[PDB]
Amino acid sequence: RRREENLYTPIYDFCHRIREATEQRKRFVVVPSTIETRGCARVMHDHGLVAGFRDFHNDRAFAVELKYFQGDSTINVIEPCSYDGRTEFEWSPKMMRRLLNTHGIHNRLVVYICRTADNRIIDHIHAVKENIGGRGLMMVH
Amino acid sequence: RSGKARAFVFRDPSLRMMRAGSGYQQLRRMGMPMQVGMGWRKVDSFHANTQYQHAWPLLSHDDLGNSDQSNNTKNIMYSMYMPKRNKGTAPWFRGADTYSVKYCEQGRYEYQRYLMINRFPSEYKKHFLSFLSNIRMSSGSATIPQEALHWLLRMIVDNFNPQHVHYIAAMKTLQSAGELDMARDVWKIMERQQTWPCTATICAYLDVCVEAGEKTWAMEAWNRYCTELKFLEPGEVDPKPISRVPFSLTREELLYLPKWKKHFDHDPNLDVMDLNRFNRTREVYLRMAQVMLAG
Amino acid sequence: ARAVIKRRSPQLWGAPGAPIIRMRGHHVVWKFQSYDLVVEHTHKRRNSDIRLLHYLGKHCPHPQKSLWSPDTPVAQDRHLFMLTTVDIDAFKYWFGVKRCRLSMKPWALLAKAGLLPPSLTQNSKIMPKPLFDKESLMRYYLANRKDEDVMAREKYLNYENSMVKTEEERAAERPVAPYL
Amino acid sequence: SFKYATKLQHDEMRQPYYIHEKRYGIFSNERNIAKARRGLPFITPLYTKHMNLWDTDTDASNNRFFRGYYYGQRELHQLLGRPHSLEATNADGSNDLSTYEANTSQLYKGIPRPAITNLHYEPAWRYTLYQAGAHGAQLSNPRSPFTAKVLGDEL
Amino acid sequence: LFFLRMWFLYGCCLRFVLFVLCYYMSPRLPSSGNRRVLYAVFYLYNFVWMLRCFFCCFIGLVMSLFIIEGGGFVDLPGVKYYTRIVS
Amino acid sequence: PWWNFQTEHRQRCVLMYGGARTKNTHNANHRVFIKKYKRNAFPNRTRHHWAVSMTGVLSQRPRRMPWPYDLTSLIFNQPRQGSDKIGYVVGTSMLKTAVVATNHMVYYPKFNQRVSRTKRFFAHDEDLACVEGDLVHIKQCRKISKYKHYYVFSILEPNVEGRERLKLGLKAVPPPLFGYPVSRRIVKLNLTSTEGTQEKLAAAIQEHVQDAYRFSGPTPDQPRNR
Amino acid sequence: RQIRPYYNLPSKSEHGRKMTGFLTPYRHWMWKQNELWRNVHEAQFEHLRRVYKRQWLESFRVNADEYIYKYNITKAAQLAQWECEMKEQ
Amino acid sequence: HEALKKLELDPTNEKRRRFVIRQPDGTLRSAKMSEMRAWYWKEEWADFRF
Amino acid sequence: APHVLEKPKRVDCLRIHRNRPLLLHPMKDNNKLLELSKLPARPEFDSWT
Amino acid sequence: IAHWYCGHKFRHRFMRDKRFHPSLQASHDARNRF
Amino acid sequence: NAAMGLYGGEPGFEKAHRVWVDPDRPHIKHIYNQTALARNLRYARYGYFKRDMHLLDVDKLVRHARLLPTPGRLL
Amino acid sequence: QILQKGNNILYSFQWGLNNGTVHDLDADGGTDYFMDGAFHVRDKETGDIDW
Amino acid sequence: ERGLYFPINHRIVDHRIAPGVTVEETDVQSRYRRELRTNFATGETRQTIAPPWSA
Amino acid sequence: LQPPNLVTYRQGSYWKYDWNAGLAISTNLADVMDPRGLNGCVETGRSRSEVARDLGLSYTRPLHENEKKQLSHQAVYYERLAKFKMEQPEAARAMERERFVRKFSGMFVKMDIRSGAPDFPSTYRRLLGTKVVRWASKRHGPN
Amino acid sequence: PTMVKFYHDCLVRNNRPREASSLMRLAAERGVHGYEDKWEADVYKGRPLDTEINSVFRPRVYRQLWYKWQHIANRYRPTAALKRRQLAPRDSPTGIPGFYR
RNA sequence: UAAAUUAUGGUCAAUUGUUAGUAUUCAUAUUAAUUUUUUUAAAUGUUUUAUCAUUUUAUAAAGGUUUAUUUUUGAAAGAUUUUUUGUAUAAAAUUUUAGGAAUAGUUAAUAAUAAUUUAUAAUUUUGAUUAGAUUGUUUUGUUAAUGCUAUUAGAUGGGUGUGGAAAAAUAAAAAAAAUAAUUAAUAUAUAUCAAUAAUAAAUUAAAUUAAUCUAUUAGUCAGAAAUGGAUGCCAGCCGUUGCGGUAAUUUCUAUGCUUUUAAAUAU
Ligand SMILES: [Mg+2]
Ligand SMILES: [Mg+2]
Ligand SMILES: [Mg+2]
Repeated sequence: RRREENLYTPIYDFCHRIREATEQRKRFVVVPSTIETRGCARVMHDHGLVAGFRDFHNDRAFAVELKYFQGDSTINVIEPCSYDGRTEFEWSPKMMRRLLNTHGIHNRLVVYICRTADNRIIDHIHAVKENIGGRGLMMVH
Repeated sequence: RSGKARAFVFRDPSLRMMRAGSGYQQLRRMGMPMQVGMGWRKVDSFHANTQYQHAWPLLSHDDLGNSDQSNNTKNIMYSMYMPKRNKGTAPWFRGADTYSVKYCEQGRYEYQRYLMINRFPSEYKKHFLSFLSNIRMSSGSATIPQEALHWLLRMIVDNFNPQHVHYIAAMKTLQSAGELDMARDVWKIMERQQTWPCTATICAYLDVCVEAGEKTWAMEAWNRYCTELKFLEPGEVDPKPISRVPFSLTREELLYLPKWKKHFDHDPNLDVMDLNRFNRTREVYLRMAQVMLAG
Repeated sequence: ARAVIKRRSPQLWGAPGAPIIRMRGHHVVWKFQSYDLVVEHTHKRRNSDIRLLHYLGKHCPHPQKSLWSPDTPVAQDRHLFMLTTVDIDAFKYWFGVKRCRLSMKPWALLAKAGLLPPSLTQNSKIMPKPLFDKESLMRYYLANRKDEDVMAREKYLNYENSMVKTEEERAAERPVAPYL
Repeated sequence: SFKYATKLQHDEMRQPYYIHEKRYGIFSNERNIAKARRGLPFITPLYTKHMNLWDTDTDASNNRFFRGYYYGQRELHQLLGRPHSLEATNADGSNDLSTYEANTSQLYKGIPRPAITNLHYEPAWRYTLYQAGAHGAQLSNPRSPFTAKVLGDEL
Repeated sequence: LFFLRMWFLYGCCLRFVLFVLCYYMSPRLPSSGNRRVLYAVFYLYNFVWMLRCFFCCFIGLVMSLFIIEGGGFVDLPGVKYYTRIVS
Repeated sequence: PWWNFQTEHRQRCVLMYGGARTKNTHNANHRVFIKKYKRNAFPNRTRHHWAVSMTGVLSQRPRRMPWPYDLTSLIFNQPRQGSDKIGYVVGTSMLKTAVVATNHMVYYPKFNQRVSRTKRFFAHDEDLACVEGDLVHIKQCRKISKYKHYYVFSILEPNVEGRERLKLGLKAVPPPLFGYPVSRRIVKLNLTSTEGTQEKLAAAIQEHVQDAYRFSGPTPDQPRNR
Repeated sequence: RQIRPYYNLPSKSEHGRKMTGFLTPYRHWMWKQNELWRNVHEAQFEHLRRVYKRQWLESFRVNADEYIYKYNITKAAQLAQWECEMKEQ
Repeated sequence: HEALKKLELDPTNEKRRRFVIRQPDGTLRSAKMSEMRAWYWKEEWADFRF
Repeated sequence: APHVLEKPKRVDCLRIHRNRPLLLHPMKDNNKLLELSKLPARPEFDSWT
Repeated sequence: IAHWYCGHKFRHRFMRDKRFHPSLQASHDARNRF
Repeated sequence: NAAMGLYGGEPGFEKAHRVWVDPDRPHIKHIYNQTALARNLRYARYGYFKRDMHLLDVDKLVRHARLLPTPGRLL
Repeated sequence: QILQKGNNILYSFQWGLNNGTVHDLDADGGTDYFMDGAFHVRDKETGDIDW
Repeated sequence: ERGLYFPINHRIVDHRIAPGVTVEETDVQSRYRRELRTNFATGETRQTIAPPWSA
Repeated sequence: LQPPNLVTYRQGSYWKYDWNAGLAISTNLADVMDPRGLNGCVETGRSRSEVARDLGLSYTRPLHENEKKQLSHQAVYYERLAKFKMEQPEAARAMERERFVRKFSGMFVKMDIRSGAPDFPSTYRRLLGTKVVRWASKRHGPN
Repeated sequence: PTMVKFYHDCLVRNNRPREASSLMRLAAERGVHGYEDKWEADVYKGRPLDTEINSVFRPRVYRQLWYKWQHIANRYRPTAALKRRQLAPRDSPTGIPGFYR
């Protein structure tokens, strides 16, 4: 609404809606439908953090079914990489490998989403595997 | 209200480190800030940090503060002399074992990509004239004939196109100097870079073949290029007009077309047709005939 | 070419010209002294980095034992080492192509390294400077004189192109039958 | 990253000097050194930047800095008429091609294909006119059969 | 931290001052008593400045020059400078 | 040895093994600002310098750097930095010239974002083709005048409306109704008649002399009594 | 500098330098003998200068030929990739 | 370049790093392998495998 | 010719911010500052001789 | 934040920095900020 | 600012004194302006002229004014 | 540039009985002291230095 | 004194003369602006060039 | 559609609305005018005006009275001078003498870098206050 | 002395060495500070009566502040060229706006 | 809108200050630096020649610049020789101040024009012009880190304009037209830089050449360690909360104790 206010992004609002639904213990979440958001949902479903997702071919939004375990939620925290669309962050392969290297122990617990130059939304594990660096989207674990 | 804002919880250290992908230090390491000052002192100064940029053994001529002349300095090297990541951190091992083994598997000059370096037309003309003059002669009386080919190769590696005038000058200079192998090498460079020779360049190469006595070179040249050569018919136009329109880009071809397509360096293959405009094929026929006689 | 000449550090033929190889080193305690062979113009400003064509390399004028090498019984190999790091390609390019000049200390260092003959400065006081006589020089010239053709060939090999192509290479390079 | 990485004096974390030579021609600083008013306080600028980041050659296809949306690409999309969005399908930031791009071809418009592309399709043009060590390095290897034959057992 | 307290130091921790006056001041209550305050004068960049400081130095002789240091916080309401210890 | 501690420094003459020998310039110097003017009497009339002002062209904080990755460089393969520029021609009042407003880009690493800064240039054109509103492309060339070193290379967009208005004889673009303020104080419209012109002048001069009296300073609480 | 012998011609002039630039015929003869030694070293120095220039030129020729070959291969590959991408576009 | 140590020390390369040891007697010879490796930043080799 | 006097050291170094010695170079003769300084401050009351 | 820069309080330095903020930079939408 | 005062600082001599412009014969270009501290557009409408209605040109006020009321209520 | 050890050096040039020593040595209830630059003896009726 | 010491309009160098004769041997003196007057100003329009036989 | 204010209009933001609205370049240029002479040759570097003069075209906008008067006055210069020098050589020779001696009696007769500086006050600012007095402002133009 | 110098310069510029000599004699006799020593003999003993200058002159008030601060700082070395950092530290105003105009 | 593996690969990201209802990064820690115990000059005759001359010898601090500092191969390197080939003065971007308004021998066209041509000129609220501050875009310090905090020496107008180039009026770590010197790195007076100086802070000795050399460790309420006397909100102490009202674990002092150690104190 004003210049001082942060420029919100579909990734940011998708992350915050998912987090709020998780905190309120919901089953289905209606989230905006973009290529990056759908890729992020697919990666989360692959990693099991989300029970499932479905892209109903509606131009605005699609559905995500969440998952819970032991009363709590299987998703601990979700944070978008950039609050503003004006600022864009690039992730180097060394900065990605530093995530895997946890004081000398390999670690694939926390999940990071990156979009590469080939319009392929992947995770930092595959980005490190193929030695490519894309722009970051969110951190979820 | 007068107090500032405070976060509910900490910011994730991984995210904080990840957001620093374009910091000023990273920009300096990538080399984006162009240098215009002197920077640090290089040579002949107290803090002249240039001789420390190439590997050297430890100095133990006398007491350097730890009696290095008679002290086993393994611990001293590990704790003081070897550079660290910071004050108190573990020693920074710069050894070859730290570098990847894949550094040794690459072929020569495969690391360098293709560059598209374009200049003003005036700068192109100036550079072409300077290179032509250097090929013709590089010094008063010390001009070795090899220097012509050296300057041709320098022009090549400087991402220039050695136009037919440059090729003619180089081949004529080497032929007059009597080193015909160098002229053959110039022709082979032309073949490798796919510069389609004009009729004058064909004549010069045929003169080189004549003086060398090798007819197989002229056989190859005639098969490659001289096949299409035709004499002047009485009904044809003898002084053919200029046909190649000068390069230009419209609005759409400037806005939508990619940079590599829009890029234009002077390519001799474009004006080979305009250089073959005077139909001098009789000279080529004569040179081929005398090549055959010599063979 | 100045109204008041800097009498302390004069030079010849003005600035900037005649690149010359020198050995720059800050005047420190002798035990921490190390010079730098480097090619620069005849005239240098307050900071040496202004006129620096190329950097040849460090030289440590301190004889040091070969600790890197294993303790060997070889007497010559157990003498003190004076390490010097030098560049060959840039030195040859500046010496030959650009015809630079050299000072006595770099000349002596390169003579030790084998790149140059011994400098004029280093001489043995035992052997005096000899003299010459035209008649004896002519007598020696007549006693032994090389052939003009072979002297021209060796001069050509030394100065002009030396990597020549022989008939075997020419036959290999000549085009194959299908395009004849 | 760490503190030691910020010390640009090291030759390991600094861009190499030959980049400027590759950009402005081989042996170009020899002319610059001879300038009379050099280093007081400025010298000739040095274009020491990684070859993969040059703005002259690279584009949005293989450069991260050219894929900036709101200023690098949004203005271009507005100028060219491409429908643009923040979370666009294409990497640059355009949802779809513009009307002119869709209607008109661009393969043969702008420049004829360079004749040097034939090097990638014809092995006949791959030439090394001189030997690997034809400049006097033939004796660099001490155990090579060539060196052994040219020297002899006594040597 | 307070950075406006050391206004008259002007960066340097030690200020070379002269001696003109010495009186007594009552510190802020409930800390009752009398504390010796030194009214001193110095010149800096051809400009004379006078300041009141704490006379922490014990008298063993007659002194016309003094060294002003920042010190800590004192209960005296207004003075912010201490005299150098006697050596 | 920068990485060594203060007490670990046995000597400072050379780097024993390797690394970076850097001068330890003292950043913590406690620079002091000396107030040499009255609070309301700083010699400058617009900007007041009341503290240590940071000095630098590129070393200032927050960091600001040129950004060669913009629309102009994305479109053109510039032989030299800033050789070619695309912009709209604004202002055609000097013969054989065309003033073009082209915007470059500056990047802030600290915030990790870029902004566009607009700069005006004088582009030379023959035959007077550049009319107000044209989207033109200009390139650097030889110096032509004191402030002319750009020339138009192609008119990407012709201003058909401006050309038609010129053909009809009207200006290519109506002049704007708002301009730069001549003075900080508001400009009041004068509507007095001929008889009241002298009275209005007297009122204005009284206001001016009151503003001059304001130079004296605060009025004393006690009126001057002798 | 230039050595000026004590036994040279004394310039009988108070308005200038006290010694002339001329020399004894013996000094001229002995200077020639010393200058002969200067030519012995410099001729080898000049010959070594020329052969070093020749070696550098030959090495530049060979290395530049190899670099040109590799660079042409690389740029041909790049152009082929570009035309394939253009067809896909 | 230390990253190319294997290629520089490999005798099968015409552009290998060159060394000269001038002995006190006046003759020069090729440096030993230890002397050649002495001109590179030291590295520690260790393998805890066995 | 009384040229035996040694080079004067009348210029005196004063310490500045980073202990860089500032030297007071004497003014050149070709300026109006010394001409104005040598005149009396108050012509009406100060003696002109 | 150096104490000598801008005013004594830190909010002076922060207000001085806010005039260089990229999001608030002078333009058609935000003009005559000062 | 060169005509009045040398550099400034002296109160009352920083800003130029009040400037009066005749709209029929303007002595400035673009009389109206937009600035954070120089908004003069609002000071050129009806309501500010009631103070000097005893000596003014009603014809000029009619010719150039803003939110001018109906002629009956003006009379 | 600031001189600070000057007081320490000057301490050696104060030969005699210093004000502190005399003030401590005096043990008379009728003689009161004050200090402005040094310990002085105050006269009751004058209210000033006992000359 | 009216403007720049060396106006841009007067920094004309002629390449039709020999390189080393303008500095010392002689000084060429002419008004070079007339031949560089543009076709737009002088009214010249480039007509199609006729061959010698048809001319 | 009058421009809002001169301050914004000078920076070329009034026409920036067409750029921002997606209608930046859409006019069908070929129909309104010949597009052959509205571009420039990249190979030679000659401008659009040079291309137009080579092709015989003239893209000249309609002109007001003042620019036409300027063009006529500048065109008449050579014709006036040629007859004036012949008819009245006295005043012309006097002016030539004055200019000849003025070139000697001036500032920086040598064409060094200082005199060649196109914008002398902007290039040399540090001496604009105490050394020179001729200029009062360090810059006079957009650069 | 100021008017004496101006009149002498005007005379030598108008080429009246006789009047210049008369002025020099008058000044030498009076004892003006500038022309106390300058006295010359009379060479016109047998005959009866009948951009150029590059200097800047401004009133005292223009540089009175400079004069005052110069004499306050260095009244013992008049030829000292009072400059920056002699009366104000770094990053601090020097007090006088418009040093050397 | 699929999972992976022919398995850790492409080489280390890691945060330590005993507080004091709560709100808000603000007293006391660590590192870096300044500060006490006396570390720490910028040299005086440049040289040759055809003799009252000529030839060689080109950026040190002085002047306060934020839309700003940019140029040559004509000397030299330089070569059988003659001869020849080319340039170059221009740009673009980053530009400080708590309370912010006008600036000017001025813009463009023309030309080897115009103190007196022609024109609806140019700069600026997208922050100009004067003024203040500061020698501009490879230098540090701190941190795990997008930050914050530093850096240097030198281009300050012309006016017979020499020279290739003004940088041209004391200031070397520059051998300068004959090999002066190579056993050389050692360097005795007047203003300054880091050669300035960091040296097993107390028990088995210096593979030597024996050459230079002293300073109180600070405390003892909270919190390592305090008892007696005197003072009694007085004198004083104090990083901090505070202490001193007649038993003071906080002052002074005797004695005794404490210390992870080489000070103390301040900015
Ligand atoms: Mg302060
Ligand atoms: Mg200023
Ligand atoms: Mg009590």
